[PDB]
Amino acid sequence: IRRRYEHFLTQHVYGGITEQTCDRVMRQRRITRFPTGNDCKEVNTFIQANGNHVRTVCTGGGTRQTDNRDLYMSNDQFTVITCTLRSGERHPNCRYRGKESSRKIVVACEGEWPAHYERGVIV
Ligand SMILES: [Cl-]
Ligand SMILES: [Cl-]
Repeated sequence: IRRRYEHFLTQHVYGGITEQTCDRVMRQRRITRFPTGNDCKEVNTFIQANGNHVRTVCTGGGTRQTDNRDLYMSNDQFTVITCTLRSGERHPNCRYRGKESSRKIVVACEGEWPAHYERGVIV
């Protein structure tokens, strides 16, 4: 729960993300394909915002789907950067291309806490 929130922050929340800096952050945060081991995650999206800001999607700043009652779509647009694996199979060799877009974000909320990045939608 608190560990699920912290996992979500690690995987999906980085205010300093750019299209050209996927590789450093994916490596440093050790973001992987599976819950254990060393494998490069194929696709990973960072929301370009702070954690407390992203949390608000679960406490009034989002719309239940629903669809799936655990999923909330943000009312505001967020900038996201999607990092897609270009080469490498294991850290420290994971190389990504990054792509910025502006989207409403859809997060799974476990009560007041974001737990999963479901997707980002446009308009
Ligand atoms: Cl993702
Ligand atoms: Cl490798």
